[PDB]
Amino acid sequence: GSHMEAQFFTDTGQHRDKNEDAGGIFYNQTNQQLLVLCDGMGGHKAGEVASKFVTDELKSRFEAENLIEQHQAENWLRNNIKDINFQLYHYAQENAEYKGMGTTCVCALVFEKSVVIANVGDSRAYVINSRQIEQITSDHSTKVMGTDKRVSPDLFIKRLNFYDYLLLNSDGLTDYVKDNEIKRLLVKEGTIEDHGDQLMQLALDNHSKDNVTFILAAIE
Ligand SMILES: [Mg+2]
Ligand SMILES: [Mg+2]
Ligand SMILES: [Mg+2]
Repeated sequence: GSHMEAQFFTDTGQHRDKNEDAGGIFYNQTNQQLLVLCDGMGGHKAGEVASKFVTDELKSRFEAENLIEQHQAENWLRNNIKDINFQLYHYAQENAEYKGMGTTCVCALVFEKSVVIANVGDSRAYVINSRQIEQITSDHSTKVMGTDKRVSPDLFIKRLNFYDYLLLNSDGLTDYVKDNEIKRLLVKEGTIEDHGDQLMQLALDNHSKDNVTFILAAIE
């Protein structure tokens, strides 16, 4: 039943026709929480097919699980990301309008005092408090799911103590909003919707040329 107060935000942006970002907040049979964010691309403008494909697979597989304790989480994420990459790759190869499509994926399994994060691509995971903002993941840039039948995701475990927020985001945010801008926005008093709306408007005010998507989660 480990979960944070969290919300998913996305915007096509003022310089894009479609939204090829995807993601969500999902719950398994014991109401554990999984945060998922995907930045799609490629194919004949089929980026949204890839990002939604991975998001839907993670949701379906997670909702089918009973209990994933912290010591099982790295292997669960790693093996399921590998399997989803395999499925997406061959799906793309079997459809001429999809061939070449792929997507980033950053996702987080939530536990009591920790989070387990898997990452493929240049979407990001951050933890933030009043004095620092730490990018947990490392941009693979760009390796994405679905363009090869093999993938090697990075796995991270981060203790949530003494941090205030967990942030997952596509590059539409951090390509145009600096880390310190994000941290100083979050140090203010306000709800998740307060910070989420302000952070989206800030990305738009910086004239992001990309889809902008993020999950903001409050750490107790
Ligand atoms: Mg994209
Ligand atoms: Mg990028
Ligand atoms: Mg992007």
